[PDB]
Amino acid sequence: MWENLWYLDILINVLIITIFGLISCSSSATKSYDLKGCFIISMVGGVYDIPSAILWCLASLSILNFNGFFASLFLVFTWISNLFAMQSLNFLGIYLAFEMQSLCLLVLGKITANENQRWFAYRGLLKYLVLSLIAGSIFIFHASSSYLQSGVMISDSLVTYVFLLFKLGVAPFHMYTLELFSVVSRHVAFVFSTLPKLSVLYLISNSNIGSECVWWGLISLWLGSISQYQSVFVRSILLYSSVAEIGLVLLVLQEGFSWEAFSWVSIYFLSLSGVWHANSKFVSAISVASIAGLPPFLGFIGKAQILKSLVSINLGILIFSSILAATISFIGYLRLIRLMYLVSPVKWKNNKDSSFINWSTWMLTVGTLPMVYSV
Amino acid sequence: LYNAMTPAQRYFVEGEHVVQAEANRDILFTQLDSNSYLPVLHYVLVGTALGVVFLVLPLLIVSFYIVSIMYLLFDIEVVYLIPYVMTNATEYMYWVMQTFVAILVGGFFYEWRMGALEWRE
Amino acid sequence: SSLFGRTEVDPTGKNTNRNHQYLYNLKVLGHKTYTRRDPNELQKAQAEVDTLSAAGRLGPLSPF
Amino acid sequence: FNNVPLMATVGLLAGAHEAFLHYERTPIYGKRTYNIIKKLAPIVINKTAYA
Amino acid sequence: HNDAEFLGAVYNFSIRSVFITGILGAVYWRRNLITMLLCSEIAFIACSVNFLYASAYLNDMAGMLFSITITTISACETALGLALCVGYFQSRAANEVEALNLLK
Amino acid sequence: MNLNIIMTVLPLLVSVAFLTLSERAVMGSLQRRMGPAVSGAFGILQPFWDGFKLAVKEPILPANAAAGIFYAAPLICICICVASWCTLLLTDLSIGGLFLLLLSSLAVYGVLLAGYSCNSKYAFLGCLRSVSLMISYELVISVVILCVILETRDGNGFPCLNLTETASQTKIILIPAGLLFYICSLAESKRVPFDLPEAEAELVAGYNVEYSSLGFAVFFVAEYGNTLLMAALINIYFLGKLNSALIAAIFVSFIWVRGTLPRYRYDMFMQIGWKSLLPVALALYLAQASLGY
Amino acid sequence: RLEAEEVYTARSILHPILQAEWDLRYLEHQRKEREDEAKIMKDVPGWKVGEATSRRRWLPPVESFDVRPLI
Amino acid sequence: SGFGLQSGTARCYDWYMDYLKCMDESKAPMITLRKQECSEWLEDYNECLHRDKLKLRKLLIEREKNKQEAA
Amino acid sequence: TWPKPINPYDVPSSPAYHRLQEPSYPVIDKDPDFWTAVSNVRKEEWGTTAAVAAGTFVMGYYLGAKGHTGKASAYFTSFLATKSITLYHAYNSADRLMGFKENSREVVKNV
Amino acid sequence: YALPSYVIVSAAWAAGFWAIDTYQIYKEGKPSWNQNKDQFQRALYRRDWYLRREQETIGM
Amino acid sequence: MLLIYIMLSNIVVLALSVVLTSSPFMALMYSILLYLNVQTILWSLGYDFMALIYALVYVGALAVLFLFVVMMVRIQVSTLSTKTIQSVLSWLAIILIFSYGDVSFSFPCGAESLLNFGTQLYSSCSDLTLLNSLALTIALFGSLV
Amino acid sequence: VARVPYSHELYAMAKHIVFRNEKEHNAILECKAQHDWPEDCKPESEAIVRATNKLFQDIMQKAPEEFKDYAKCLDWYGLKFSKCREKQAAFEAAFPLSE
Ligand SMILES: CCCCCCCCCCCCCCCCCC(=O)OC[C@H](COP(=O)([O-])OCC(O)COP(=O)([O-])OC[C@@H](COC(=O)CCCCCCCCCCCCCCCCC)OC(=O)CCCCCCCCCCCCCCCCC)OC(=O)CCCCCCCCCCCCCCCCC
Ligand SMILES: CCCCCCCCCCCCCCCCCC(=O)O[C@@H](COC(=O)CCCCCCCCCCCCCCC)COP(=O)(O)OCC[N+](C)(C)C
Ligand SMILES: CCCCCCCCCCCCCCCCCC(=O)O[C@@H](COC(=O)CCCCCCCCCCCCCCC)COP(=O)(O)OCC[N+](C)(C)C
Ligand SMILES: CCCCCCCCCCCCCCCCCC(=O)O[C@@H](COC(=O)CCCCCCCCCCCCCCC)COP(=O)(O)OCC[N+](C)(C)C
Ligand SMILES: CCCCCCCCCCCCCCCCCCCC(=O)O[C@H](COC(=O)CCCCCCCCCCCCCC)COP(=O)(O)OCCN
Repeated sequence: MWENLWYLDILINVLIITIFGLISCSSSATKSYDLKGCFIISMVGGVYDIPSAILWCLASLSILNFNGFFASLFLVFTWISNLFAMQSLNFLGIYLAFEMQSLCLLVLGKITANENQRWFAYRGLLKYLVLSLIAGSIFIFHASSSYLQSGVMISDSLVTYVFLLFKLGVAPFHMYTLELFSVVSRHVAFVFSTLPKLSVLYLISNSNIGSECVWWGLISLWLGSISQYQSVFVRSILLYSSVAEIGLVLLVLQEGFSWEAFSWVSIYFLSLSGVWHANSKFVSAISVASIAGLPPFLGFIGKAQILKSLVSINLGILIFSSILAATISFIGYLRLIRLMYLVSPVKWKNNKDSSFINWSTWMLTVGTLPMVYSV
Repeated sequence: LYNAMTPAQRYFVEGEHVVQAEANRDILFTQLDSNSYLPVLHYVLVGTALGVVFLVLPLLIVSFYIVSIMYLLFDIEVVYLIPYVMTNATEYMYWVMQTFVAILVGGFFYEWRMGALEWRE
Repeated sequence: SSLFGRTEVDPTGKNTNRNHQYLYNLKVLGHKTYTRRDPNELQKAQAEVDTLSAAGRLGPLSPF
Repeated sequence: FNNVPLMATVGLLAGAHEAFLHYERTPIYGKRTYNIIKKLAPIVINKTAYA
Repeated sequence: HNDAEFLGAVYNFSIRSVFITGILGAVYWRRNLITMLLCSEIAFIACSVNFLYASAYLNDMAGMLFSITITTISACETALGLALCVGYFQSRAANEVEALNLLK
Repeated sequence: MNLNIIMTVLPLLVSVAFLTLSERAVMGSLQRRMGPAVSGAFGILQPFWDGFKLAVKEPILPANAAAGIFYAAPLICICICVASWCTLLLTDLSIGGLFLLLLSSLAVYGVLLAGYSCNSKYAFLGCLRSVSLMISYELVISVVILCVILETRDGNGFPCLNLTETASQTKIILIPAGLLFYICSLAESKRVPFDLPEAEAELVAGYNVEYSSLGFAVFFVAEYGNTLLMAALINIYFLGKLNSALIAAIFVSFIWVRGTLPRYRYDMFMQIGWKSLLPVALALYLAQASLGY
Repeated sequence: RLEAEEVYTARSILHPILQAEWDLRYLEHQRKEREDEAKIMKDVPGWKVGEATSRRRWLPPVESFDVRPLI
Repeated sequence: SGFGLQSGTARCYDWYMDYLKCMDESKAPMITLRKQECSEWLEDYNECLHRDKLKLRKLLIEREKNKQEAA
Repeated sequence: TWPKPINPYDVPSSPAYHRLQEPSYPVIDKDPDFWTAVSNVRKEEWGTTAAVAAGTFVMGYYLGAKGHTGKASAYFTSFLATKSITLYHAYNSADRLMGFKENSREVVKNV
Repeated sequence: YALPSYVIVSAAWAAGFWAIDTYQIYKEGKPSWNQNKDQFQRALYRRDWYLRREQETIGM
Repeated sequence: MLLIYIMLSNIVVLALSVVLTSSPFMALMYSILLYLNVQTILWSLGYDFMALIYALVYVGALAVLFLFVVMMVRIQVSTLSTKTIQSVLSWLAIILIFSYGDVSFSFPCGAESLLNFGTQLYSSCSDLTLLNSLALTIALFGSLV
Repeated sequence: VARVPYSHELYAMAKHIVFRNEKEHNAILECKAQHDWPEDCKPESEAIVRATNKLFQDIMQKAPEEFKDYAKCLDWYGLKFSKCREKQAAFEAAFPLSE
């Protein structure tokens, strides 16, 4: 009964915070800092390893910028889904955790849209939903055929690999990210383009869910880079950058380089935080540079880990593609830098809510030298 | 009428008497058709025919959406509770059920607190 | 559990890597293993049953 | 003959792409005098053959 | 010669047809959003039936638990999607005609 | 088939007709009137006159409505009532009462389809109100049934919901849950306290009012049949073995409560079912669960 | 609880006898089947009657008398 | 899972557990190698699940019986 | 085959989560209760519990004051953190009693 | 008067209940046809049916 | 055997009817009949409670939700009939292609028991029951706002 | 062909079997637990089948009416022991168990 207590504590904690927030709901404290702190303390009870500690760090940072009890509760639900995804041992754990996370995305997207923004937000949420239903239905149908043929539910199968490919958003399963994340709030797009990835990478690495095929990462790298170069809108540039990078990361993760993907996801989170939560031109420039991979910033270390892993596998086509695609991506990032300081006078809203943004910019600048041992 | 098709299903009984007896049998609950839903479908057909006969005889001569969603989710919660009542529960099965009920009562409390249960809207 | 599980390190070092699924099935469900009876024992026992039946001590194979 | 299946598949994917783009634009609500398949089949066939 | 082999083949054909009709039916014959979600439900039901069939074939409870999971998740997904559809329809501008029919 | 179906359907038809006669006989007695005496002398034949006359009336061709759904609604109700009674009296289904619960959730379709036939903006709200009442008090009925299954075990000790086994023993512990089952049964039959219709239906807001022939006949007959089924369920679950006298007495009780209680507004009854009946039924469930086996 | 324990005891007593008579009936039927199979396969060369499908464990018949479709 | 429908365990749980035990005994440094060593146990589990060999045997017997009957 | 008889009252059941490990150390208690585990918690762990409780009271008050509900937040946060740390300490002590983890002090203190 | 209508309902349902009870007890052969049966009881009834048919075949 | 075959074959006609019909209200009615046919298929595999579950959750509750939405959003979709002979045969061809030559397995019959299902759901498999409850809570909270 | 008495009969003689036939019951249980194959357990199956049939025959002579009456009562009440207490007590008195 003692092993069960560890899991039970999380539920008890979430329920009591939920009912406390409901009972103590008032206009005087719309930003429930106390509940945010209780949720952060609660999520420390699920840290068991280093990946769980990274999941906690990212969830806490995401929770800081959500406003209101409701949004923070749905982030805790996302965290619970992510924690269970890492521990999934068969098809049922994978399906259950990922579909719960999809539900939390649908709610978070819906509750962060203004009345004037409902026409486009609800359309993008509906398109995301229908595509998610296609993915889940094909997954469960194939899983049923596999369970019937083999008699057992084994997470080492092509069915799970293709499903996790959809979840990562590589090859041709990246369009939901483009459609949904363009029409949603900047914070929601940022937290759901980084945090979910860690769980999928952990599942792939731990459950041996790798394929010999390199076509999907090669496709994601080239499509993402070319689409980033041809995209007029800045949201699309940022969205396609993640497609390209996660394609390369997928290629690296299939070959067993788990440590490098777990370090990359953390650096990418810190790099994306300042560009997405744009308030200052300088913070945004340092973020764009880190995503680009410029050497003085922590982004260089993250890209270096992936490139270093690529040279070990000794696949020439991947290295050539990587160099050319990286150059094409660099042109898009230069476009972003040009738009801020070299095109026209820029005036932005004074949204002075830089919770972890200053810390992230500092961590990007300063972190390169401490983490130099990795590369 | 489902019919056994293998010797093992027929309790390794040989002959063709058994096959004929099985095929021409009547639905009896204390024989080979126990817990059978075939009578229910015979009842559905009889009821439909009776209605069709009556129907044809003369011819010759936002709150609602909310209640629907809450109903569906509470109904699934009750569907989960149905297996528990169908077992002789132990102390640990009781506490799992209590956690489930606590989660349901929390969702109910949220509905009450937020004014969904009131039907003024 | 059946669907979820986490891994921790052993400080003592006695416990080692084995299939988690096998260990779980052994602990929760258990493995039933059966042998095959050697022919000589079976032949003697069957002959004994037949001998008793011929003597008439044993009852009928079918009641009616 | 062993290696052409790849080229044929790529040609079929390209032709299906272009045919879909043409089909999507055509309006369901308005009745069309012409047969859509007769318009679309050359696209796919020609692309596959050339590839 | 074997009824069960014939019945198994018939079941496999039927279930596969129902799955493809659900997944590709509403998109093929362009329909409203409400029909797309109904066909998605049909597909999920087909998969859950396949799991129940497998559980009966292998005398195992895993399919029955996956199937209850499908029932729960599918209903939650439908409820959320229908809420989104209503919200989308209430915000439609006068010019927009078939707002629900995206595939037009 | 079996000869039993005849022995079930025919008594249901006779009984429903006299249920209709009883409704007015009791209401007259309460209001110092007398049972109808111009139809005949004994008064036994009074319902047959109404049914036979309703047959004679000239059919009206359907207007601005789909023909299929219009025909379907009577067939659906006449099917549910038959299946219910024949699964209540002629089956051994281990979870038979759960099947009855499923058959009671399908009664919502007939009302909804009738509302759809009107295709009126007001009628859309009126049907939504009726279905809201049925689903809201069906949830409470489901929780009450859960309470019924904790106390119902068979001789072999296997938990189940066989109507014969629940009927075999009478448990006074369940009586607190029988009161809720009785209030919900009143709600599901749209009796006076929960009779939102009548006030809304004075004007043609929408309801089965549209039919005026064999279609209207089956609906009213089904209404009484469902009320009698609820009375049978109250007898079988909370009052022991099936007794014809008890079923009739419970129906009479329904009529009495109807007469003595005013109707409720839409918000009031729904607020009763969600914030009053449901917490009570959940407390009774948790209490029975905690008592143990 | 006491009636249930009585019924369980009785059933646990009857189960060995019912399984023993089922096993014996199975054995006579399988013998008859193998006799017919050998008769049919006399012409075919390189055919061994009574070959073991499973090397070690006994394979029970998938279909059983107890489980009959509800409909 | 591994649990049975009525009670006990699945119809072919023991065969799978046999194969898992064989893999546990093996000392091969990779899972692929161990599966190669324990392939015969997997063939037994697959055989119990689908009875493919018994179906083939029955098909051959039926076909030969038909040939004899026609002659 | 024949269906095995099932006793409804005694149907085999197990908890969801199982620790797959043989006890390295002696088993003081095979199945410790909550109170037994709580009674075996070390003094240092109780000190950690009290330090956490005080720190979370101060942090709760600080965060609550921005929303005009300092006292309520302080008490809730204290209770929540104390409860979680206490459950963690009890889980560790139960594992020590079961012999999974080092129990030198535990065996000596309660023979 | 409520009593005559009530009596007719009571008597009609009593007659129906008696008719179904007797009919079933005549065909099924026992008053316990409706009682709940578990897997073991269902298998026992099935075995009894097949054994009776075997006995009939053996006798003739 | 005929009844099982008829139900299995019918499920295809009831699925084709949903997509072909142009009325959203009528499509739900065909889906309801499909759900009932699925309940009857489940009865042939030996499941009673599971088949009850499908009808309760889908027919009893989900269909009501679909009708509520359809009434609120009512649109004029009787524009034109586009069911040309060419389109239907192409659809039936796509269906036949996808649903052909897959691995088939002998039809099984398996008696189910609630005692075992309840025991497993609330003991060995308690992790699933609570995550499902959390999913329902997530849906409740998100749908109501 | 191995056959044993009908359900009602087996229930009526169930208490007697464990007192009188202990040897065969234990043997069959042990062999069945040890060996899966039905041929391996054929002697013990034959033994317990013959023993049960012999018990049925000696009960049929010693207490013909009492057994028949109990078996009919059990069959009438759907194999429920509780409802037949009087007949069971009479049959047990007429034919004592454990010799
Ligand atoms: C103080 C001592 C700390 C020193 C060491 C820490 C270990 C002891 C933990 C002590 C706690 C200190 C926390 C520090 C580390 C956190 C780890 C941890 O805690 O668990 C690990 C530890 C055992 O796991 P393990 O040591 O990792 O080894 C397991 C295996 O080896 C398998 O695990 P593995 O993954 O480590 O395997 C080895 C791995 C090798 O892995 C490594 O080498 C790891 C490298 C370390 C990087 C550190 C950064 C990680 C970010 C997380 C930050 C920590 C957040 C703290 C969260 C917990 C807070 C307590 O090899 C791999 O290839 C796997 C890939 C690993 C990921 C790749 C690493 C890259 C990370 C990203 C870096 C990228 C840079 C980004 C920015 C950098 C800028 C400078 O677990 C525990 O001891 C128990 C957990 C208890 C935690 C909370 C419970 C206490 C409170 C209970 C109730 C709570 C409610 C009340 C609240 C009370 C307050 C209000
Ligand atoms: C070895 C470390 C390197 C590896 C990196 C990963 C490890 C992380 C180590 C350091 C983490 C530091 C994280 C920095 C977060 C920055 C602090 C912060 O975000 O404060 C917010 C907090 O905002 C909130 O929402 C407060 C809610 C909760 C407050 C804190 C919760 C505390 C819970 C307990 C945490 C203790 C951990 C528990 C046990 C580990 C205040 O900002 P705002 O007021 O919203 O806007 C600022 C406006 N302007 C700057 C422009 C003036
Ligand atoms: C130095 C050791 C002892 C310090 C005394 C504190 C002991 C009290 C017990 C703990 C209570 C909480 C500790 C206070 C820290 C934060 C409290 C706070 O938020 O300060 C102000 C407002 O927020 C701030 O000003 C920020 C202050 C940040 C902390 C500055 C204090 C630094 C030391 C205090 C805590 C040190 C350790 C506490 C004991 C370990 C609160 O505003 P009100 O809710 O309106 O209460 C004021 C009461 N009244 C107006 C009615 C007279
Ligand atoms: C993130 C997780 C999501 C999924 C989590 C799945 C894992 C959690 C599953 C468990 C849910 C809770 C079930 C109880 C958990 C631990 C078991 C337990 O403590 O019950 C005790 C029962 O032991 C007790 O101590 C009885 C008193 C329990 C009092 C309360 C403790 C459990 C509280 C559960 C919280 C639910 C209450 C309401 C929720 C707010 C152990 O059972 P037994 O040992 O079989 O019974 C005792 C018999 N004997 C000791 C003699 C062998
Ligand atoms: C208190 C003891 C302490 C122990 C705790 C136990 C708690 C009680 C549990 C016992 C279970 C039995 C409960 C009986 C059902 C009554 C439900 C609760 C009573 C109640 O809340 O009153 C009204 C509900 O009754 C209604 O008004 C429903 C409508 C009634 C119309 C039909 C009535 C039929 C006749 C009554 C049934 C008799 C059966 C046979 C004739 C709500 O109304 P409210 O608004 O005032 O409450 C809201 C005030 N915030």
